Amino acid sequence: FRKMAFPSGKVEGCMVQVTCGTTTLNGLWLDDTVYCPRHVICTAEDMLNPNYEDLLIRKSNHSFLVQAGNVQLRVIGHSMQNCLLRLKVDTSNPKTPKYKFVRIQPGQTFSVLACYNGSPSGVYQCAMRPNHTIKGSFLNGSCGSVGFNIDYDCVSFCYMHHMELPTGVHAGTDLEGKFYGPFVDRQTAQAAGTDTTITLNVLAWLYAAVINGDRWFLNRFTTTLNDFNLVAMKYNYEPLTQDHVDILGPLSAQTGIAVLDMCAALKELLQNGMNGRTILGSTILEDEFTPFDVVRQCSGV
Amino acid sequence: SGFRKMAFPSGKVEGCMVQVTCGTTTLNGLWLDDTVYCPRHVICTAEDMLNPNYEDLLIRKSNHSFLVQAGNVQLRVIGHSMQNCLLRLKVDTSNPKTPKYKFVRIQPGQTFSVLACYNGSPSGVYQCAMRPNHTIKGSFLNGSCGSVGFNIDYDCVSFCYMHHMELPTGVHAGTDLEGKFYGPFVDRQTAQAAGTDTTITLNVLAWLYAAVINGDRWFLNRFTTTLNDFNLVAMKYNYEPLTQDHVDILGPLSAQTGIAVLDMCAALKELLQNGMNGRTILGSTILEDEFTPFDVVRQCSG
Repeated sequence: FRKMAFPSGKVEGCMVQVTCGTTTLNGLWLDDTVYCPRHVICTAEDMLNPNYEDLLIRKSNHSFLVQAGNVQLRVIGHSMQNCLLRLKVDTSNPKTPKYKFVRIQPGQTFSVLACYNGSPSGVYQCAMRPNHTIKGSFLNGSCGSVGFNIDYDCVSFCYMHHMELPTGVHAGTDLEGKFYGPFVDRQTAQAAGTDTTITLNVLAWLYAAVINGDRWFLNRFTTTLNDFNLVAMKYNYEPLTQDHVDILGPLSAQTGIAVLDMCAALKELLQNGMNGRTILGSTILEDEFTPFDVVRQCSGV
Repeated sequence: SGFRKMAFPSGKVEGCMVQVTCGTTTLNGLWLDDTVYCPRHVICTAEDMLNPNYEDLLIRKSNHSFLVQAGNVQLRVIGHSMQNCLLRLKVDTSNPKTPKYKFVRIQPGQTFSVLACYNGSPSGVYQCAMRPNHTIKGSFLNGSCGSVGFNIDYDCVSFCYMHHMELPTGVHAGTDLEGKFYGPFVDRQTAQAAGTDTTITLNVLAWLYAAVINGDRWFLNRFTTTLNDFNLVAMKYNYEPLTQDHVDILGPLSAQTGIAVLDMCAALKELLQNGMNGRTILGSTILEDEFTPFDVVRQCSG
């Protein structure tokens, strides 16, 4: 059961390279606006304690060079929106797909189109961690790469990369320039807090297993929500809330397995392990597939 | 930082996918310039698939027998022909989204990206490796007949695989873009034994190098080994024999890291003999074999 990324073409046609002085990163070109991390105007030293409004004042439209493939896009306006720099260009992107900007919740997944200087390099699937960071792969020059989900013909952009954290983990913002987590675009001592396993997703994944005929772990018992959390939280799992139970409703109905009964199976797996067995071919409980990813991938259409 | 299984951006291939229908059978086709490529078994009903004679089946069709659609728009077929296990359909219009491309046949162990499609529409992309036994793992190849596998070098798409069959016993089988099957499989719905599979040693060693350039290093040790002695151990764990050619391939990664290939083989030998003791590497609890040395150099350098 592979984790798949969404087809990246629609986002590929929106990536450009933005350069301010000696700094270069990626930008997202939708209609006549290019969005990129505001720190593109910062040098490393400015990162110590930047006065963005002040730094942006000393910049003019000509301060930004925007390249779309072999084409230089003329910048005719700039401004800041939270942690994002917005650059108006004289040409509306002919490849602009139907889109939306959305702020994702911890635990939810999305695809990331890793780019290097405006040029798409690879695509992978990942999840927003409960601690608000993402475990990804961003080499030199990937800042500005974006995360997204596609629904039908609509691209829902939900993430833009800004920083690498001491852990080698990453931090960034939604497309309104608002950081996920307490993080900030400047050099501070900030670090990711302890993370937990995304219980909602592990349960989703166990439903996926059952849907695919791998069900040796099911049992004849059930559990109270509170009794489940009492055990699971001991194994560093996120507490399961009533809202999470409701979110698993469709999967519960499709399989005829009440959520608390699936919780009893999970409790047993955590307390007794798998005993050499595997689930969906895995020897480990997967936590980066959401209930929606399962429905999407098992109900295809 | 971080290390993820990464697929190539799929847009260049998305712009080439179409739907091909014959009678009541529909699957995906690849449209480049004025030609559409698809599995020849598009001409077969499920019953034909029990023991088809493609010659016989094909001579019974005409250009009008094929309905190809790009989205909801029909592309008129003006010619057809069979090339090994592929059906080639000439259409009256050219695909302006055709990228610079090449058709290549890869060797077992190599990786590529597959754009899973259904009825000619892009569904998802994933990275995989051609197993030593020529099958490919991925419950996701189900119903995606005609979906293709590829790698991208700069602006050039190197197509290397077309999905054809679901192998009763799991895994899927397919062909290169010349219509030649990978493996001892055939274009027919019969039980076909998939040879024994092995772990791709060359790739595991590349992945351990990845862990080292990424700061993992607990698995290293002070020993070394001869290639010969390494194989005597690895081959007991169902690992592919390692050759000097494979060791030479690891040279660059060895140069980076400053860890000799055979010393890394010595680390692996220990890993196979004493398991990982609950510890992890690059976040995984098992030795990963679907990243080639090239993949590693690509994701770890630039």
